[PDB]
Amino acid sequence: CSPGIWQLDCTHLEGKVILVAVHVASGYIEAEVIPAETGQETAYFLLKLAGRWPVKTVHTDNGSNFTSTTVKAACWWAGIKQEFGIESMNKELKKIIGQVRDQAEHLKTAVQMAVFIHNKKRKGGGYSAGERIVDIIATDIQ
Amino acid sequence: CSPGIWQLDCTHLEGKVILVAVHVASGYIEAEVIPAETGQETAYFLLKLAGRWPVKTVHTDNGSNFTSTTVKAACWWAGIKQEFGIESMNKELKKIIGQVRDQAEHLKTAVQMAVFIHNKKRKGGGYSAGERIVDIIATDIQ
Ligand SMILES: Cc1nc2ccccc2c(-c2ccc3c(c2)CCCO3)c1[C@H](OC(C)(C)C)C(=O)O
Ligand SMILES: Cc1nc2ccccc2c(-c2ccc3c(c2)CCCO3)c1[C@H](OC(C)(C)C)C(=O)O
Repeated sequence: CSPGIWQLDCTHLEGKVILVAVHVASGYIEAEVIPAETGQETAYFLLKLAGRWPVKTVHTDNGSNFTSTTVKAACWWAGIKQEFGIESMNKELKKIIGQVRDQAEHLKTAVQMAVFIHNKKRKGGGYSAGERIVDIIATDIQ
Repeated sequence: CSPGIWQLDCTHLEGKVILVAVHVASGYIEAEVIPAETGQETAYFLLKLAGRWPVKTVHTDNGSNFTSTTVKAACWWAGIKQEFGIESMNKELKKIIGQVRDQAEHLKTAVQMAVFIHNKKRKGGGYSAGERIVDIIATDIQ
């Protein structure tokens, strides 16, 4: 799968909104709890994501997520295109969030604990998602 | 320089607070505009950072940044130690922020544009910071 492809969705938990990005090739995730499910929050999240990784295309399971002018501006500026030509991790990450939830006060804190647990887990049968993304991208540079 | 070492500081711009993390070995940056210069914001930022990269030690130019129990809890949970045994990028990133500032409404938007510009720049004399971090970490896995 192309190293430049990401998937972005929002899930809902405890009346809050979790924006989840998945690097499709590796299974690596990054997430944030956002104060509203809005184009502006999506646009801002995409700018951060694009500054870190070489983001070429983004897919989502809710196409209307990407109609706002604010999202279109962020994909224009960062040189991102929509991927139409294509988990849920939102289940497995939700599973981890449930497992750690009582260990933190704020949902956002549990989310980041779950991201960390997910990305560091050896998928032995055996590198972790965090190891795979770095390998996939580094290899693609060369 | 060790691949696990990061530097974290806050700068101030327009009465807001910018938390800046630098991966010392590569020059890669990540940043966020935070609503207050507080231990809780620092702790939360460290949890996100640690879920993405293999963070072993963190340095800062203001040691009192790391005294709060909330920061100590985040370094405990994520397995991070303080680096005492050690730019400013906060100048060069501030320079880029100034260069793009009028192109965005919100300071936070300009910050992320400046992060993106910084990380993608070929340092030809020639890989970018974003390319170096991924190479440094991938190589260290192997
Ligand atoms: C509100 C809060 N108050 C505290 C008071 C004293 C000590 C720790 C905390 C923590 C905390 C910090 C790191 C951490 C975990 C919890 C749980 C394990 C991972 O590391 C939080 C957390 O909130 C912030 C992260 C925003 C500070 C939380 O939601 O519980
Ligand atoms: C508030 C705001 N309103 C808009 C209305 C219409 C079109 C775009 C925007 C943008 C925007 C989006 C992406 C982007 C840039 C600006 C500037 C170039 C990089 O990409 C913003 C920005 O704010 C958010 C990012 C939170 C939406 C901003 O601060 O200007």
